[PDB]
Amino acid sequence: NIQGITKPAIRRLARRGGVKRISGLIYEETRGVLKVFLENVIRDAVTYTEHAKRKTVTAMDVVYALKRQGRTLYGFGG
Amino acid sequence: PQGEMDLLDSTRIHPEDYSLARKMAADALDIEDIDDDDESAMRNAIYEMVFP
Amino acid sequence: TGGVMKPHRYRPGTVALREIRRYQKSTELLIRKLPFQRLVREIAQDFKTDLRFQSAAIGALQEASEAYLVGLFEDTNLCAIHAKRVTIMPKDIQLARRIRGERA
Amino acid sequence: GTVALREIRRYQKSTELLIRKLPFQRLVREIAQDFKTDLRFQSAAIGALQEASEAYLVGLFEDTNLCAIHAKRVTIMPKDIQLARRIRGER
Amino acid sequence: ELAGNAARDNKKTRIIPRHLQLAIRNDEELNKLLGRVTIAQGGVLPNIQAVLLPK
Amino acid sequence: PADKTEEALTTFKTLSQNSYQNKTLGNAHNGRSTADGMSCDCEENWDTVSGINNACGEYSECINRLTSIECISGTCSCGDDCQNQRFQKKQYAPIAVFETEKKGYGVRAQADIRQDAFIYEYLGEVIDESTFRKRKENYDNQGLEHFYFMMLQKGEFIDATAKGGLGRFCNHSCRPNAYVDKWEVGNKLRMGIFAKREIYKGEEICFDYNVDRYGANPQKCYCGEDNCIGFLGGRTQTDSANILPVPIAEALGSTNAQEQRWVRLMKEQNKSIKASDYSSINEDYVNSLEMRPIADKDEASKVTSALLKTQDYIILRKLIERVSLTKDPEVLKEIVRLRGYQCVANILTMIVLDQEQQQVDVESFTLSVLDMLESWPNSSRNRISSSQIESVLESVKTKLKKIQPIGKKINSLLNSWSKLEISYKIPKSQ
Ligand SMILES: Nc1ncnc2c1ncn2[C@@H]1O[C@H](CSCC[C@H](N)C(=O)O)[C@@H](O)[C@H]1O
Ligand SMILES: [Zn+2]
Ligand SMILES: [Zn+2]
Ligand SMILES: [Zn+2]
Repeated sequence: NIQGITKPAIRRLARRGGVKRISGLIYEETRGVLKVFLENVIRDAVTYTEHAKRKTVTAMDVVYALKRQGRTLYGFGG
Repeated sequence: PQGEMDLLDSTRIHPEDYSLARKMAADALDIEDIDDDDESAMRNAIYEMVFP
Repeated sequence: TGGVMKPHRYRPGTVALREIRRYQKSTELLIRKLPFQRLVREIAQDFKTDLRFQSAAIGALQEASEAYLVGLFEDTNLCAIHAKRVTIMPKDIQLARRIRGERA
Repeated sequence: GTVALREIRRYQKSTELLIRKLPFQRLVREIAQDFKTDLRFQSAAIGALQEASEAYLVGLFEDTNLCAIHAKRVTIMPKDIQLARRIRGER
Repeated sequence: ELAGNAARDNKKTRIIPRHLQLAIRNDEELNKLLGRVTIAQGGVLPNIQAVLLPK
Repeated sequence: PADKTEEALTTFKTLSQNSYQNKTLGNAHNGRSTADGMSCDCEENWDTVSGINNACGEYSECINRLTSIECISGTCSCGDDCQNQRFQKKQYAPIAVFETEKKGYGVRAQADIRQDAFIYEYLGEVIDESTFRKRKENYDNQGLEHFYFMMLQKGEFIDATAKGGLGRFCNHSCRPNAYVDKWEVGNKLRMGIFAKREIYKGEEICFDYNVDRYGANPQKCYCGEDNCIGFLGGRTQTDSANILPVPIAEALGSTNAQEQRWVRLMKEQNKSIKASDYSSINEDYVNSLEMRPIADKDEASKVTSALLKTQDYIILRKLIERVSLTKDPEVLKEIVRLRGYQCVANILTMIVLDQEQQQVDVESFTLSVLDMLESWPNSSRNRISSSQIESVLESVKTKLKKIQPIGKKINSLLNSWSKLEISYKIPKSQ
């Protein structure tokens, strides 16, 4: 379901960054880099959860993993 | 059709008659580019005859 | 003679600059919630199943992913502007990731 | 053009420091003077500063070369310097 | 303080994350300190390049 | 020509502003009130001598001006009376009305007008689609020979029949000097008329209508422009749609672009190309066509259909040349499955047995058609047996026995084909 990140949505995301024109081949590249980033953060959150002896990933594990990667997130109980 | 598994392994035909069964299947489908020594085309023909 | 005169179309970029201002003024999530949730579940399935994902965890993941993508597109826009182009290409994405250190 | 590649081949195989020692020492002392006076300096601290500054400048020149290559040029320009610094996050 | 002021230019009595993001990113030293943090529901400052505009 | 400004004005109820059938129609963003109205960051530039706020000028960097949005006083940082309030301040260009030779009343510039300058706001009643249909039917019953409707947006039109402004008198030009544009003023939408170029005094002001007839009959255009299409209509074209039938054209490798290019290069430059009819083949187009090798089986099927359909010598020559360029074995196997030999037999017969051409050119054709027959992969005379093309080859080597290269090539071809067989092939019940 990587195709679920649809073309208008990624167009909107590029548009927030101030981009005027979009190449036709860029969408697969953005899907790939988003997959890589999500893979890394999800992996770290999952092993945090496995160390915590839990079966449900909470928001704290996600914020912890992100802050450990230098991508500190405010607003979710950090 | 070129895979490790074989269609005729689910039948009573002995492995010594597999090329005989594939020649029957290829000749039944009116193929004419077929040559006896080409096992790949035989396997394709029998695969398309049994699982079109 | 009951025909209608048409208003024609806008120039390429005018509606682009409009929607640039509109999306830079507003703050809602731009990725649909359910496909993102399915994607997160698909990625998480590969390590260990039966893993429940709180709604707040999915929301935090979505916010972080949107922030990362917006920052990457800002850097890629700087790269494209530097090369005297207005269209971003995958080579600018790869270069931005290279200089950022994300790609080895 | 040939000697440019010769210089690249010679310097990329060598490991000694390329910044001259005494001007760099005077530069470090001149910068440190305006934070506190009568400051002493260990020699190893000056050597550590020299090594770190050389490594940082080498990395910056490599990223700048990538930026110059991007714009279909072979000569690096100051706009490449501030592009690399801006993307890397320095202000 | 800076967030309340930024809300005050927007004629609002509610401080929202948008005003906090505006207050953080519009001040040089605060942006330097909070460089590597992402404010949830904060958005992005309006910035359009000069040569990006048509002629 | 004598001025007709007051006479034109008396024909309708003059409006200073657009009227609305209801408050919902004509609203910007489909009525979604953008409470955060787009405020330009321009600083107010007051000239102390004239007391005029020069902000948001033509050469200023006002974002709203670039995006075709007007500043609203009390909401923008530019302050009141900025230079981007052209619609609201109603600062129209000076214009006059004069009687034309065939178009009736028309608008002319009373002064020299700069490029991109706002000329005049198109005025009328804002109406819905049903009201538009009712008014259109009533006017068609009245026999009115003039358009007075413009599309503000989807489902929302502006009528200039009974009430409006001078802009309703602007006439269509196929090479116009002015153009209509859509702008946003506050939470509303306006339609303005702007100068496309530099216009001098006395010149008529015209814009492209781009008429959506909605099934109405065409009306002839008497604008006098050299590039006139002759009729009022949002669309127009020439013979650049088809010269040959689609499967036959695509068989030759030609597409919509290649069929466009030939007609655009000659018909627009005073050389005759007939009306669309595939009963007569234009040999010059087929000769001038570009040829590329075939690597798609559907294109091979189209080639086989063209062989079965087209009787022209030149089309068959160029298809055979394209086959000569073609060297993909799978496409050739597909042609064999389609029995290309059967078609090539008739192609031979029509040219070298029936004689509609010259012996030298037919000899060149035969040398150009024996080569791929020699080159194609063959494994069994069962392929040939579906065509018996060997019989045709014997007949043509016997007829052109004096041309010994053709005879020797057909000798080599039949020698190669005669080596074939089918090893052992199991007989089938009959
Ligand atoms: N170039 C042209 N030649 C002939 N008729 C034209 C024309 N341009 C516009 N018209 C006619 O003018 C109509 C638009 S209303 C224009 C004003 C009106 N014809 C008048 O003189 O009072 C169109 O429906 C069309 O029928
Ligand atoms: Zn302005
Ligand atoms: Zn203004
Ligand atoms: Zn015309």
